[PDB]
Amino acid sequence: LYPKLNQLSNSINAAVAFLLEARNLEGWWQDFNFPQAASIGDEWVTAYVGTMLATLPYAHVHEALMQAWELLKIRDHRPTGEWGYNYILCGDADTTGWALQLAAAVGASDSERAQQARAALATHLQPNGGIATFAEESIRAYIKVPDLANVSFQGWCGAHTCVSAAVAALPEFRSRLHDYLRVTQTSQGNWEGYWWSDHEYTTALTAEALAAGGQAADQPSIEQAVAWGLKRLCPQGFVATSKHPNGSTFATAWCLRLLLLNTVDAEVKAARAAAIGWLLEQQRPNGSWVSSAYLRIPYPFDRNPNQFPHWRYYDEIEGDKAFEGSIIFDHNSIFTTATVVNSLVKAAPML
Ligand SMILES: CC(C)=CCC/C(C)=C/CC/C(C)=C/CC/C(C)=C/Cc1cc(C(=O)O)cc(O)c1O
Repeated sequence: LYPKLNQLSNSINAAVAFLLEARNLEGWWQDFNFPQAASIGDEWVTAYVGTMLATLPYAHVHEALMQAWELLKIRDHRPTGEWGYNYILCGDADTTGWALQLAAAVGASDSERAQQARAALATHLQPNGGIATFAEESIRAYIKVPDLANVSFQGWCGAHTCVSAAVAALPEFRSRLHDYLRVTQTSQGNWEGYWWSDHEYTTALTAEALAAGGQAADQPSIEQAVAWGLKRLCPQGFVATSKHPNGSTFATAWCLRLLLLNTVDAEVKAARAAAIGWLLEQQRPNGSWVSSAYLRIPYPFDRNPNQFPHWRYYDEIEGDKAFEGSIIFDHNSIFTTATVVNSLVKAAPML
């Protein structure tokens, strides 16, 4: 089926063109907004989008990633050597983790800044063997809200499965985070993230990290995650959520990445074909995909955001509004598009 492969090419090329044109003056990828507060993310989004595009074999994409890495090196204002949501935010383990994946793609894992950043990641390792997003002193020093002045930050500064999964993509950390990632798997075979509504994100990344480890003992856990991924994907080739009952592009893209970890099962191959089919049909004329990268802001004290039923979408809230207990999305559609195009490139050869 050469027409379906040619459409994947045309779809991927349209998405890459959108992403390259979507960069700002300096050349940053920007997405998400905390209006009249944390403002727009760059360091994080650029680190993620750069890592997503690393799978492309194009020379002009690699040039964009080398510029992305140069822009990150210039962000050297934090004494830890970490990267944050944007300039004004303190360093976090997730951003730093994604920046180190981009570093590896541009052959800069051995660089001074990469070594300093990897060293800083080690401080975020918790007793239970997981990675915490924030150090309490850093995030408290930034936050200047009266309501959250002397509240607990053990939610934001506790070990997170979503961040631990992403950081475990780094070979230096995969072995240390292994045991934490194994015990945090649910009976249904999936994982649950802290900052993300869609479990497919954390499930795909954890399974990929375990797969990269190459340990036979982890294969049953991977196969149980794939089986869960197959249940989540409906016959029409999309992941249905409460928000998007006719399919989330973000969740489906990550589910498609999860299903690449089984390459023998005929039913899994058929599901991937269905997922590619739907994603191709959903792509907008400008090459982007409709924003569905839902980032939630738990209360600083909340360790269990998956047990928080009061989630509201920040932009739909009538009246004066706080970010705590609210969900924000990628308004530029750069985070979503980067996720989808990455999944389509990795999935194309397994048709
Ligand atoms: C971990 C990840 C998925 C990506 C790595 C990048 C991260 C850290 C993504 C998470 C989302 C968060 C919380 C990012 C920091 C920004 C912030 C502390 C937002 C809340 C807030 C701010 C302010 C304020 O700016 O003053 C006032 C608030 O009331 C308020 O809730």
